[PDB]
Amino acid sequence: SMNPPPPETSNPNKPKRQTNQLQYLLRVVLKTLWKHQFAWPFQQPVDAVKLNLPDYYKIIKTPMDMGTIKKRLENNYYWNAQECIQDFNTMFTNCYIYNKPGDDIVLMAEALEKLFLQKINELPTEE
Ligand SMILES: Cc1[nH]c(-c2cc(N)ccc2Cl)c2c1C(=O)CC=CC2
Repeated sequence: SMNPPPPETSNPNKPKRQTNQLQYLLRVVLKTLWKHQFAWPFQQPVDAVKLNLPDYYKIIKTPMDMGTIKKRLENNYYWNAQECIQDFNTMFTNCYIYNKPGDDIVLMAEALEKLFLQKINELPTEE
């Protein structure tokens, strides 16, 4: 029923790069999803204590959220864009795994994911 420590957003021994694809993931994908009307449940880790969801982290073992993604992009945490894409996809998957189908929270995840796929469809060419 307690909250776990959040996902790591800084690892100085982890090699990093500043690429046009990673810049796109911040300037376009993260910003588009962040300003969305349905973004707010995904802007920070699930607070299982205040939400009284004691089984959330019993079930969700790779928690992920756009607050964590944002910090990772700002801290230049990633080596490539696929890592960051995987974080987004894990956050959507967590929501679909934990919640019942037809829940409003699932509809919010779906709306954000639709936009996500639209932006990733036009990921720029490297270099
Ligand atoms: C992704 C998510 N965000 C949130 C959420 C997270 C914070 N921190 C605040 C308010 C909400 Cl709705 C939830 C969820 C769930 O999946 C579980 C159902 C409701 C809680």
